[PDB]
Amino acid sequence: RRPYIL
Amino acid sequence: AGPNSDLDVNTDIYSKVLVTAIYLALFVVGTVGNSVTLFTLARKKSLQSLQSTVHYHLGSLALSDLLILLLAMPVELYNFIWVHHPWAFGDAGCRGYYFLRDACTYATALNVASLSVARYLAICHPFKAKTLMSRSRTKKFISAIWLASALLAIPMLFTMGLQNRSADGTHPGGLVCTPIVDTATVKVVIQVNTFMSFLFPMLVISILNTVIANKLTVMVPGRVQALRHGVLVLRAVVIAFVVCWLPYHVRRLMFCYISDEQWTTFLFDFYHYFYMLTNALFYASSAINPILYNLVSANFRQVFLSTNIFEMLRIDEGLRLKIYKDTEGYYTIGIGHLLTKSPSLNAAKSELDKAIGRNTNGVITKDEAEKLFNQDVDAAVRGILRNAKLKPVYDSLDAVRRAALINMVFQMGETGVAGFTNSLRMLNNKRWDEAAVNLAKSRWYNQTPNRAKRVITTFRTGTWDAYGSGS
Repeated sequence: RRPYIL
Repeated sequence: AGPNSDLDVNTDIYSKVLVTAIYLALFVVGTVGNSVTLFTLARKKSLQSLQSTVHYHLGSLALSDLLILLLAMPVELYNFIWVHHPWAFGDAGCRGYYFLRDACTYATALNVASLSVARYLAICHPFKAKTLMSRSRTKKFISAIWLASALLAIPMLFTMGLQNRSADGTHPGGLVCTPIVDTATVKVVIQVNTFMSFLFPMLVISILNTVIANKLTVMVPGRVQALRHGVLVLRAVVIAFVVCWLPYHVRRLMFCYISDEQWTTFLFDFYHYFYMLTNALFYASSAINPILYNLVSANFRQVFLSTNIFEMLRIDEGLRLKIYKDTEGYYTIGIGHLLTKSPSLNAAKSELDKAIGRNTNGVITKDEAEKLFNQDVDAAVRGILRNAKLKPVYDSLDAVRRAALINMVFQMGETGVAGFTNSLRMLNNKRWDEAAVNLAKSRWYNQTPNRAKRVITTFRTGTWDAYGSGS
């Protein structure tokens, strides 16, 4: 679970 | 706990609003400021080609800033702050958004940088400057950098993409816009974007603006109070750039360089809070730039409200608009401009007419005086910098004493000042008192003792002590 929003 | 329970970002309602209110404040201030700026630069219509180049670069900057706020913010506020999933703008919305965002971004970074170059040329290379850029040549350069921005954003059309990250195969609430290529390529794209829109311009700006500031400091009390603010604005502009853009690039780099085995609920939560902080500052750039790059201007101060050596020589040489005889009996005009050493008053007059190109009759305007002056000071600094015996001494000096050296060269010439061999080594070795005692022994000191002593005093103190007369 890592961020998807760059 | 459903199939898109993992996409959920956990930012408290407080923060989200405090950030919205902040964002919306930046959105009004920034969109007004940049618009007003466009409106205000259109009607100025300056005559000089150097000052109009700057107006163009400034216009470009204000548009790229306006466009960041109008194109990047609305969607960010809905989809990256309040509603993280699902992405509500489709696959081409996802690709088009990052394209535009990066383009405007590139266009701003390049703008700010090109502007710094323009100002470096204007001030440090005025000969080439006029011969290297005029209204049509800059208009074309501004075009080069919007195309260049556009080209450098093309990779984002091919690297971003719509993608379902739900646990389930594909639930419609689990669609997200995000990079969708090999981390290897994402890592290289990102770093190029970071180099080409932060690092590169960072150097250009930070070096050239420091070189301008220093040089402009020496060139230059009410009369000149605006140019001294300009100097502060220039150092501020760098500070503004680092503070506002560095944490945004830090955050993009953390997104790709922190690998999967290292991501935790803690870092993940910390990221999206950090996101709030970095993007607020990012936008601030676009809101402050108009009011920072234009506050020291003349009318502009009112406008948004409706919505060393020059000083020293102006004391020592005075300002006369009619032809006079100097200390030594030679015809002179303006701020210490020697016209000729011939005893004929017609020879002078003839030479003056020649100097400006107009049948003066021996009388000139205040603007003509200052035109000649800037030329003679240009002349005096070139003399110093090409002189084996003066350049090392000039380099070693602070801004105030440098001006005091330029005072001497203005009055006596390159090769005149060069004869002060021992006083110049004393100055070069910081023996201020020795130099002063020795300078006081000279022919120069007998010929013109008040002026000499003021310069001498400036050499030994580095203060403005001798120039209370200045305005």
